[PDB]
Amino acid sequence: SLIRIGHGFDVHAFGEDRPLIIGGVEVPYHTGFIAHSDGDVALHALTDAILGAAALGDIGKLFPNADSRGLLREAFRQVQEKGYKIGNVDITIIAQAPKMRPHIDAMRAKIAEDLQCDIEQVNVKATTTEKLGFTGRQEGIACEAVALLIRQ
Amino acid sequence: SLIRIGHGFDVHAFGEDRPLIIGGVEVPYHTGFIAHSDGDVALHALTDAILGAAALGDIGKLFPKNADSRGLLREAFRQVQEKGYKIGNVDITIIAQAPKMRPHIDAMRAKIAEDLQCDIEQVNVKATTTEKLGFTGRQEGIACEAVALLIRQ
Amino acid sequence: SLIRIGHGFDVHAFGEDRPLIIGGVEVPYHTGFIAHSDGDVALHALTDAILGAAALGDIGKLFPNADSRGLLREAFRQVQEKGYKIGNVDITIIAQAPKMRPHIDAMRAKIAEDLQCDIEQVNVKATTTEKLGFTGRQEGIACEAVALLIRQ
Repeated sequence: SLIRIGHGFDVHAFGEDRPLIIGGVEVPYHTGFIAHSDGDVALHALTDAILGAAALGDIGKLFPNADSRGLLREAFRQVQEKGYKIGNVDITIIAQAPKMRPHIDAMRAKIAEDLQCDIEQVNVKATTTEKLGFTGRQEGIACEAVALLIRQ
Repeated sequence: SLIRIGHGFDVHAFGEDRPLIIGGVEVPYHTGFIAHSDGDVALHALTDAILGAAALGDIGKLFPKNADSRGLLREAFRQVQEKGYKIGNVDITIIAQAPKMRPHIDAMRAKIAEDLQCDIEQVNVKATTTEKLGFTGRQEGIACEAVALLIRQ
Repeated sequence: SLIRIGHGFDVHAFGEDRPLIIGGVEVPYHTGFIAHSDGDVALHALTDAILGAAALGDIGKLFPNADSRGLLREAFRQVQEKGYKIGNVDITIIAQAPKMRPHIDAMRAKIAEDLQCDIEQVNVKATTTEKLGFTGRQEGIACEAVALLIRQ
């Protein structure tokens, strides 16, 4: 095949840290889900979609790790090894947040830079669940992504 | 490109409008989320998928009215064609805790086919449920997901 | 059309059975959502995406059923009739579960069998919502699917 389709969905649950004094020593205390990444839901979903289209599994098969751009580049390199380049990708951030549009083009530029394609092959959008569900109650954010790969 | 893929997702939270008498004056009172559209979740998601495939952003850039979602849809298509694209095909998945909609599906398909100037055979619409789970399952609103494939005409 | 795109989304709410004695008679008692299938969200989502790409509606139009592979093969038969073959498929299982990777390849093989394609054209990945939402609270599981059909 010379054309592949892929999809990704990722969630980041909010969590917080606070200092505690126990036994005369200060220890950090984490509340909520324990993160093993910067929580970049947009890049994680995109990574899964690109790996997915090439049938390379998912983010959980890259480094058998925190910075998502590093994972994203690793996924693109693996898709290159198989002979693919980016046709185009589309990202949909699902978050109960207002202004993120001012940063949208900055996100596109970096993604384009990491996928070695033009910024015009990258689309990013943000929408809300209108106060509904876990994103609506602001317990976390999610993201959905689709990717089209083309044979080089 | 010669072929582009796009994705859209949208949610409509239920709200209610009731008349009230305050200060001797009749006034409208809105309960729930304040909509700024007709709440057409299927057309909103579809509109975002087509703009997304062409890298035109999202529905929130079509008109810097919104009461009618078919207008926004046509406007998105107008812009997509301006970049040289026509519809390859689209598939829409309505997510709602509801039953009978099939009688209405084909009618939806025709309207969409018309606004995208394509054949109905290029437009698919389906409805599924979350089996009573989540916000759609608890009947607090509805959602919709959509994917689109654009081609150079 | 030479290329077709499709999307699928399915959810399976948990339900358990309980034997009871009523009127001196043993009768099974069901708790929760009454299932009408094997609850396979992966094959159901996939089925919807394959039919959806060919504009054949959804899985609820196949046999006017306790085995999702039967339904999947039937779905492929109908798309096959319209002159389509599988380009590639990508499945994203959403569940608050861990060890599923050991079973993912086995799933890919079964899917590759019912779609009469190579396993290289089938991708299955699994992710969680980080304890959030209905899947995060373990009330059920969900699945997202996309499919690319090509004129055979």
